[PDB]
Amino acid sequence: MREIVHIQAGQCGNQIGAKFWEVISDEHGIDPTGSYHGDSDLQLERINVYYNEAAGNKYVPRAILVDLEPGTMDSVRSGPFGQIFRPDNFVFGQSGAGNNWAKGHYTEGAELVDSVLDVVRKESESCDCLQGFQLTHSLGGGTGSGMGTLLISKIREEYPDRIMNTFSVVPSPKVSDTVVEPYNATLSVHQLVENTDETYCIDNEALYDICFRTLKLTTPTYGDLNHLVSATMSGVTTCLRFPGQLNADLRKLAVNMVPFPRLHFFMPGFAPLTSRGSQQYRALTVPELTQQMFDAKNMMAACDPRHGRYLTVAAVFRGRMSMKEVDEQMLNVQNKNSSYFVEWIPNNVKTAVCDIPPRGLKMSATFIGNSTAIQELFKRISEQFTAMFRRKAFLHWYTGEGMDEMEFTEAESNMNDLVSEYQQYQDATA
Amino acid sequence: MRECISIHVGQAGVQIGNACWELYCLEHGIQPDGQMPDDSFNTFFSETGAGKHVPRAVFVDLEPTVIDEVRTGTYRQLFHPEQLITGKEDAANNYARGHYTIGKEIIDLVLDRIRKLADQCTGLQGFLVFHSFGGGTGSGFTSLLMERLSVDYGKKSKLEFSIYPAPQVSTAVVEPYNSILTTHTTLEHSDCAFMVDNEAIYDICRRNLDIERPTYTNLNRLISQIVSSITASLRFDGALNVDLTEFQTNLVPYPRIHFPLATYAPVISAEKAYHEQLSVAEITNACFEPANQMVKCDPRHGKYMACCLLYRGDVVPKDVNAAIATIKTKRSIQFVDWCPTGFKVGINYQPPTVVPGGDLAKVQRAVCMLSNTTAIAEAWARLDHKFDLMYAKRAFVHWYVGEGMEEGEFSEAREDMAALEKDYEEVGVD
Ligand SMILES: Nc1nc2c(ncn2[C@@H]2O[C@H](COP(=O)(O)OP(=O)(O)OP(=O)(O)O)[C@@H](O)[C@H]2O)c(=O)[nH]1
Ligand SMILES: Nc1nc2c(ncn2[C@@H]2O[C@H](COP(=O)(O)OP(=O)(O)O)[C@@H](O)[C@H]2O)c(=O)[nH]1
Repeated sequence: MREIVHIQAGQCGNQIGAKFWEVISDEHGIDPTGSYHGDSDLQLERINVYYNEAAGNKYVPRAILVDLEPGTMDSVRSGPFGQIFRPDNFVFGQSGAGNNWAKGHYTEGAELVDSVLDVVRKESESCDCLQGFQLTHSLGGGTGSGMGTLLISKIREEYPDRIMNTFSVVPSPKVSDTVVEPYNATLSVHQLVENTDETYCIDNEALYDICFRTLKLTTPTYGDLNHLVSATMSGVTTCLRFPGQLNADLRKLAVNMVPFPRLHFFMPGFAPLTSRGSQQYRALTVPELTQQMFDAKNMMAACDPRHGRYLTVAAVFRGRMSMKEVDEQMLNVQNKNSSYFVEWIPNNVKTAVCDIPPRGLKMSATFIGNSTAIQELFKRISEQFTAMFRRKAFLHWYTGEGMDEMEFTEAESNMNDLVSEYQQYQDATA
Repeated sequence: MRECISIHVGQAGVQIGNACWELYCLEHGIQPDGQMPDDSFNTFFSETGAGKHVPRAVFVDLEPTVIDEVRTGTYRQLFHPEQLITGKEDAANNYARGHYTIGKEIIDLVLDRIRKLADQCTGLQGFLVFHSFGGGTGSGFTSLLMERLSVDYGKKSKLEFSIYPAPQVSTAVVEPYNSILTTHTTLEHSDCAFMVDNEAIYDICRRNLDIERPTYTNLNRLISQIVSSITASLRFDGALNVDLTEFQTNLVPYPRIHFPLATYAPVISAEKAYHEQLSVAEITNACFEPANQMVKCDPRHGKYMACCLLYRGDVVPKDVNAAIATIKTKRSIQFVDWCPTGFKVGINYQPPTVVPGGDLAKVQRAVCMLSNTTAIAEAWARLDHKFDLMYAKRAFVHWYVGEGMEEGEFSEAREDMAALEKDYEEVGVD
């Protein structure tokens, strides 16, 4: 349990992973050439978890990039740090899937899945004691979702003993590339729950809402959402990139957070929110942010925790800490909202403290939570899939590639079973 | 001659072991490199032919960080590398992972090293174990090591300086599972164990040591001071010395009930050293207060089997007898009719040794009091109440199940703890 390897897929997933690497390299003092350029020894202590040593003192991300469309990969080297990633990671296709899951799963996913498994192997036996695998990818887009399903299936059948995390980009009706997204979305979430154990639900609905009302962006482009995506999804990895007695590894993350083998979905949150170019924030005090965690308006999953009960709660604080008052805030929050925590899991609200703050901000606090209230997202996608599927439309493309509607029925039944699990765990007494 | 072996497993175990060994070598004037500038140090130390003294202990864990810290710390030249056992994959807050899945790859080397250390021991007296209940490594690995050592030796005494997790310092929510499993496993295999509640040390540091926020350093310094006060009898000579066999003799009603409660006095911070030092009568009168034990229990409810005392510094026996006579008149102390009195008295004329730069202040004399009572039952009561809240819904059970465990272990451990508390009230009723 020592190192992490990264995989990204889909143009959305590739973009957000690239911005993630931007942020991580910037906070760890890693120049575009991989040499250390920070000002403290904290960054270099755990730099190995997300980077590999190279010739001299160059540090390279352990990121395998995959994408079926050449435009995305041209773009990904078009931006900054497009040269730090070694060409070996870049194993790509050309046909393009275009909002379909099974077609890219079988008709065109085979001839590159072998190569991606080969490269992740080379990374694996190149690595010593890796914790596991974390994947960032899109779900509504058929290309990225299908590639992610291929990768998760192959890695689990190849490395079942490694805690294998993933990051999910839930499709948004408001910002939707196509309309046939819920098909692949349901198929991929079924595969995700049936095959993985660590996932963060980052829906573009919540990102669009927060970038619209709070960032005052009338038409927030994908970069506007990606900014907050990168901020929060670096925040989740803060506990995995700096020394700390909380959330040392992915396996510890799972053991602390997920209580049940099926339900392993996450509802990430982070405050204070920061727009693009907005640096008017003062020294935010701990009480306002620790009361702001309860808010669903700063939540990066399209759900409201007030409608559910938290199972397990994680949060990391960054900046200058007089963390005695932070513990006092814990005490007040517990004594004031014990009704929103399951009584049968005492001492589930634990936090750590970090000293490296994010960029331009001297105070920050990520809010990682697992609550049954995330079932609102699954109810939304279920009602969408049912109301757009009872006509039995758009199935021609899938059924032409070996898809049988029995797969759709079993997937929807399983996901409704997850919804039922949510409902029964929500009302559980003490 | 009269060798005693110390076992340090888990992060907390090795931390407190480093602290206690530092205090030990400081007390006996042993330099950090082991050179000499009571002759009882040979019980806890092994004399190398060059004249250097290396402790006859072992550092074991499934994680490489803290071991590496020891390997580059103050006493890196003190311990040989062989007794600093290093793992690669950690248990990750799991009794099952630290017991079956991952511990097996290391237990063989651990026992080989223990035999190697014992090869230099002729009159071996027993085993000292330091391990945290909450930690997966320090519970599963501790239990399996306890079983293996009992198989190897058996009748030889096997102590345990167990660490009781506290919500302020707790790092996982599965901690009651691990504590229950490890204590049910080692209860038959351990003849006497020490059960220190870290909330007690934490609030003592908050109040007595006026620490704004106690850290692992201060907690472990206090713990090491108390452990040194306990082990002074083995590390020195006294009018009525207590040894491991004597520990079992004077502090065990039944093999099942082997959890003595300890109190150590005094606790004066370095910033208030100028105040008049407490007297023997003063420390005796302040010893039984609910702010000086090892767990957050009220001794008024309980009834003491026997009250064992160990005195440090310049203490006159006549005033000790006077203080004992005054204390016996108190209504707080109550003895079972089966056990009339066991008031062993031990005096160590050596003044206590304070750690340099330590929060606590140097005092001329000190006392640590050992007495088991039914008041200790409340700790197991709250702990197994937490376990029952866990098990009423089978939370986190799948993590254990996937690593060679079934719910039968949970059930049998819970009923074993029920029988143990049953014994608690049964001996507590005349
Ligand atoms: N007495 C003591 N306990 C500690 C200390 N640090 C952490 N703990 C507690 O020890 C428990 C966790 O056990 P660990 O210290 O991690 O030891 P471990 O068995 O190796 O567990 P892993 O590191 O996850 O493998 C938590 O309840 C912590 O609160 C310490 O400096 N002293
Ligand atoms: N936050 C964000 N969402 C995106 C981005 N690109 C696409 N999406 C969303 O994700 C869905 C489209 O998935 P897509 O990126 O096309 O996956 P692909 O087919 O593998 O390329 C739509 O709901 C889009 O609104 C992006 O750059 N950022």
